[PDB]
Amino acid sequence: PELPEVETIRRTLLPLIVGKTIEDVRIFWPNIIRHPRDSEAFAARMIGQTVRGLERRGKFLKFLLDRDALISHLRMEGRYAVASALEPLEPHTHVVFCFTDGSELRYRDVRKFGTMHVYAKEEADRRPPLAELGPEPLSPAFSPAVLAERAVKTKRSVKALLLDCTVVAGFGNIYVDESLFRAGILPGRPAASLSSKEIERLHEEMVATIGEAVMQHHLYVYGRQGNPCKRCGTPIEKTVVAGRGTHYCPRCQR
DNA sequence: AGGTAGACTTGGA
DNA sequence: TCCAAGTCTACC
Ligand SMILES: [Zn+2]
Repeated sequence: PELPEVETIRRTLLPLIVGKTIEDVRIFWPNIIRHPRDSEAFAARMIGQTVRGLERRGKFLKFLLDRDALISHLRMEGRYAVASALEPLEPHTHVVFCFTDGSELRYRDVRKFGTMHVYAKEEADRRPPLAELGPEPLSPAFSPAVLAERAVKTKRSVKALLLDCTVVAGFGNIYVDESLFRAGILPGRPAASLSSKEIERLHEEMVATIGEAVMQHHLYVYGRQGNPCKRCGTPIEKTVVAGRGTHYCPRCQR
């Protein structure tokens, strides 16, 4: 899920787990756990702790327990579910948090591509993967000035810049190409080649692209190669930029 | 030492 | 055979 969806998940999941106490943690794929290194340590430390809160930082969810914080990333195909321990698990379930009330918080992922890290609460923010995370795109902390500073300072493409989690949090391949199209900027453009007016415009479309998503479908370019541009009719093209598939309209973007 | 490549994972083109 | 995805860690 994208940032707006992770926020919806945060809001939806919280009341379903707040106040519950962990009685067991079952792990069917140890490598999902990145910290501590031993998945058995991860499981052991969480038992006995009660869920007190749930926050979001970019696309990461931060589950707040008594002493610890669980940092989890679903990436694109991961998903959570709260259900009864009495029912069979869904296919591809990799980690299950069992509560004392017989309910469970479950992480499933056909791609088995998610990650989890646990640290004492006070340390979470200064350790990977939250360390270095850029400002929230819908916050005052993400401004044209911030964007310009990073832009006129690197030799990378504007796309490579926007994909950088340390620049601003939350922009993956899709919102990057969409934002660039809406700002009228070619993705292969050097970040430094951007004029002041362009930076300002890009900041604006990034915020809109992020906010509009949540308080395919509605896509201008991503995955639409060979189809007419919805604004000018020119066929959308696809190329490789910053090592990623990149979609853009050669007429609308310059 | 910014910046790029590798590693992670596996259903499908 | 190889691409997709997001974000780390490994090194020119
Ligand atoms: Zn166009």
